[PDB]
Amino acid sequence: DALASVDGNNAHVEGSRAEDGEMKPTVIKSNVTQILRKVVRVSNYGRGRELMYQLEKKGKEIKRDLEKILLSGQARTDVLADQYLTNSAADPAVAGLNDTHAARKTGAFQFLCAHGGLAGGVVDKTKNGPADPDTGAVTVKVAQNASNPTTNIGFDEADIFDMTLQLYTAGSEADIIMINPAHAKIFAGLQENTQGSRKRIFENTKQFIYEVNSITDPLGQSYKIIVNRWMPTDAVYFFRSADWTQMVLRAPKRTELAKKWMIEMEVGLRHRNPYASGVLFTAAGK
Amino acid sequence: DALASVDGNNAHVEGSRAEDGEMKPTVIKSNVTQILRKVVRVSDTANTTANYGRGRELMYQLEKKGKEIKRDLEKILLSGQARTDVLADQYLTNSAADPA
Amino acid sequence: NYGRGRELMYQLEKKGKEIKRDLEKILLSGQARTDVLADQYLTNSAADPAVAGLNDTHAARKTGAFQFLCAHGGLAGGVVDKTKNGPADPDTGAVTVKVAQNASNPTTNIGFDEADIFDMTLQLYTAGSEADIIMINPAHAKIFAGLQENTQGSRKRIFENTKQFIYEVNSITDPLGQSYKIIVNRWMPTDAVYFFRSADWTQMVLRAPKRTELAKDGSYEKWMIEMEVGLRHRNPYASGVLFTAAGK
Amino acid sequence: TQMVLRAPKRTELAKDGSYEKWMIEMEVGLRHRNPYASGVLFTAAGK
Amino acid sequence: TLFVSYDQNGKKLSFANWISVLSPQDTPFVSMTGKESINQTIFSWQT
Amino acid sequence: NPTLFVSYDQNGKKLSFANWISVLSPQDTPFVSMTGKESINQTIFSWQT
Repeated sequence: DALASVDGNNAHVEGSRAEDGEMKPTVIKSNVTQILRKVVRVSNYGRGRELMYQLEKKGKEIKRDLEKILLSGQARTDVLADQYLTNSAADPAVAGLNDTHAARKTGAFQFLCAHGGLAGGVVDKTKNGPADPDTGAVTVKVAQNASNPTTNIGFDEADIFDMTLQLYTAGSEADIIMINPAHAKIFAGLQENTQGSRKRIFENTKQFIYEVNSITDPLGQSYKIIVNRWMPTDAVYFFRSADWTQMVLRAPKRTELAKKWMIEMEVGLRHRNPYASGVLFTAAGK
Repeated sequence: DALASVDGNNAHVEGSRAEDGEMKPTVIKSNVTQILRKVVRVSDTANTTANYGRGRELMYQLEKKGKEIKRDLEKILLSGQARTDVLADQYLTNSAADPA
Repeated sequence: NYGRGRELMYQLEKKGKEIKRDLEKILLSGQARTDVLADQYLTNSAADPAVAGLNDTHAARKTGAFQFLCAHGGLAGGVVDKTKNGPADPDTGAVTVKVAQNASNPTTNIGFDEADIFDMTLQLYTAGSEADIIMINPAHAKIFAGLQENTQGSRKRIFENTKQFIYEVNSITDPLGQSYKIIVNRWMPTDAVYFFRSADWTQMVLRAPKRTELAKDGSYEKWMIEMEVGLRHRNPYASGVLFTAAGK
Repeated sequence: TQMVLRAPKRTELAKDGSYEKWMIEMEVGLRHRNPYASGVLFTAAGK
Repeated sequence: TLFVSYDQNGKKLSFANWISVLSPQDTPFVSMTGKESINQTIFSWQT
Repeated sequence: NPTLFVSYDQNGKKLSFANWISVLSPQDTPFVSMTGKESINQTIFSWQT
């Protein structure tokens, strides 16, 4: 959860007389894993053996679907919320009929990054996150493009630097930023302006490089930019290698049902700490 | 967990396997592991004084209390006790039982 | 346990980290000084007046920070007033603490104006401190960066087919030839900047961080950490600070 | 079988104005396997 | 500050399968004679 | 139970905890930790401005 606060003054008068300490131990967080099937059903110029072709095609499709889901705004929903164990009950009305099957839904990226709500099963894209007690930091904020009168849907010039400030205050150390190609034009034009304080130059150069792949906030935190087409257009992410890990239970297996071909991949999402990674929604306030 | 219910007839059909049973986390809860206690508050004049049969009263009472706690433990395991602690285990999906 | 190792060494390291953070915040903050000893016969006659004879409470014990005036203008009771311009040093005439206004900028953009830094540097030069370091909190470095952005066109950056973009500034050179470096600290009042000096201005510890403990009452695992550090400045009129524009 | 937590040990706690205190703090617990495995027979004159 | 490091308890252990068995394993014929298997579904003998 | 393997009623599970604790907290102390010490005995020192 966090370290203890500062509390400011800690003067004393030569005596402890404590109250069993204010430890307030950590909170226990969990996540669920889902299933992906992508069934194959077979019922001839060059393809020949279409089985392996369709199998590899479906494998690539399931990989794309995983890349699309893990970066979505889903929220884990299941009969169990915080008493996952319930070894006593654990859905007693399950054996004998075996038809009480519920749908395992895992936690997504925007859900674990210190969210501040969720529209039923999706993270709300118009509400900033709370503050961590260790140090005041809001790692999830609603973007406010103060350059246009709420007409253009784009990052402000100083809206990512605010995220860098918040992360530095919380101590995330992230250095990567994924972005949908529908927003790279913003960072591209950021190297220029209209006021006349930023402009390119070409000293007899046969090149027109129009691209940005590195940022350094005034705090001295570098940030490498990478583009990914499988992200939602109305969002941007602040990733980090170690802070995110991909938990897997059942590896992709080519097999068949009980006595066709199919795939089944059990996977879940894990995040070291919510206030480490950062998310930023792009819209106009209303 | 459960082992079996009945044996009865074993005749079967190629499709008489619809469904039977349900699922809920195990009902085995926990054991609380009660604790014992024996203390003395002998003074210094007492430990320094002498007497017949024994030496330092402190060690005498300490050994008596050790034997007494051993007897108490031996008796407790045989009496009728039931655990009702407020630290209900309740693992398994709502595990760690720390809402109180 | 399953993720925890022990409940004593873990908590002990926890409390050590916490005490270090507390010290870091207390030194660079408005921890007004509150003492009860109004000693009058000092200067080689060390004694405690008749008062404070048998009583053993001794509540008030603080130090540092303005109340520890540190060449400030004035404080309002038990809180430091971040609106009082410092006095004039009779040596040459120089105020090391002042409050610029937010009129040159909008009435909601709390911050500096890019001219207060050079004013503070000139005040230090007239005072003869030779400070060359800055300890500033976030939300103000963006000023150090965009000083060359909020202009009419005079100043400008350049990008010669370079894919990198940068708004980082960790050094400036005063027109007087005084080079200053910027260092970011997070335990500040998020409303002021400190033109402190180098290690020459050092602290001193009476009781180093050390552990103690009582034995037992019926049962417990008590421990203690009772460091007794204290702060010290040098010629308060040497270094200076600059609060931000809030209004009154 | 038993469930001794750490051990039965004797030790002294903080003293007082010429007192001397000692404690034992023995913590154990039982463990039966297959509750339907041990026999019990009460004695009653009637019901 | 305030390092206690006494509450890790990161056990994260799994189940151990301590169930009980009630399997009688006399096996008189399999132990004394060996193995014998008929082929058809019906078998007869003469008396 | 070799007939059908069911999952919701799985008793005696293993939580599969993680043997690590993210204790991220802002604590750098860039300069103030590298100033020095002038250990003293009393608590009423001065510097003779």
